[PDB]
Amino acid sequence: RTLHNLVIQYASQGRYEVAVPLCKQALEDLEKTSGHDHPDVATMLNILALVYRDQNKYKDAANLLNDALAIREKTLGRDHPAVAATLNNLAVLYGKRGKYKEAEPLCKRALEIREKVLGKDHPDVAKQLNNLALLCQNQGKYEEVEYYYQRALGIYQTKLGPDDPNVAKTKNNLASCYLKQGKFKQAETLYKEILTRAHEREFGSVDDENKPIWMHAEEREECSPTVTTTLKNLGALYRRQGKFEAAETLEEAAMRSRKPTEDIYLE
Amino acid sequence: VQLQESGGGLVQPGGSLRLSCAASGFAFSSYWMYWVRQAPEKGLEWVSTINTGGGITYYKDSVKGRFTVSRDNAKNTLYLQMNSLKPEDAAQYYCATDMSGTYRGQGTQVTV
Repeated sequence: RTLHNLVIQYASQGRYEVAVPLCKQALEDLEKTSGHDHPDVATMLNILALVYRDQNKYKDAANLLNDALAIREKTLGRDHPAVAATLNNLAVLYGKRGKYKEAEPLCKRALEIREKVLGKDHPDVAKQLNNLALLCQNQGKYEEVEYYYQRALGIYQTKLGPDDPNVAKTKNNLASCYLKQGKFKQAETLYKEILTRAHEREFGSVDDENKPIWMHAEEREECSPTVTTTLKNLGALYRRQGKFEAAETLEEAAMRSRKPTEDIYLE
Repeated sequence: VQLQESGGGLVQPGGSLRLSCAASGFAFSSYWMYWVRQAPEKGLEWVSTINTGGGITYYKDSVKGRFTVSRDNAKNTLYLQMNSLKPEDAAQYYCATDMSGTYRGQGTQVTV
């Protein structure tokens, strides 16, 4: 458990010099003790596979995750939460590589497992819905997409905080779906909603004193890492609309917040 | 978290009712709000969704064009205008912070 937390810790810092050998060594050490087909081998493989994915070693990552999937199916059951977790990792990997059709069943299997085990209103079920919706969106299957995103947003808002990062992540993902469809106004709304609860977290309820960056942007026109992107998004949208003084406002406010869409997958 | 439903009653097919949902114990204007229902021997069903503002509203296929979700963030109240009622709609109505009624109150009875 401690060994796993340390591997995760170096991987967070992107310090792959340390992360990989330790992992390769724990894998070697574990195989000697209990053989290859063991839950702990699958755990270290899963961690390593994700390090390879962050290094853009996609082929190697896919191999480890399948190997890890095979073991977990063998040692824990075909419908175990750990299996769902590994499928959600393959689906994310295929999706980020544009193999949406291949990812789609993996994501659906994980969802069926997660629902059965964790219950239909669990944040992990929501995480999954967001990935399914975004995977389907990239295939133009918009019919279910909006439903899944709202079901996931409902879960993340009730079960987690309204200031939880997943809430803003799911909102940007649904906004991207709206953008594909030409629903620019509906996306503009979600960007504004995200940027409002963000301001209200720093300097309370919006009145004539505490107005968010976008209200100032619209005024100029007339005359968290998940927030910096939303600022780049609404700035891009205002620019798309030909509202350049409002665009420059947010574009400058994005550069400040850092010190066109991005598909946020949840793992 | 407190959610209290009201606005139910008996009406004739094609009739109208307005559901109210008072809230306290949470930042209401920082939440999306959901309307759910439950017919006697049937399972709990999602009816409507509303954003933090009023800009984004969603409805179950069967209620579309007949129902309208609204909210008064200052009054901390959620509303559901139920016009042109059908007996399919006759159920128990609850307001929640998600589909499948999490944090739902005692609800309000709607008869057709």
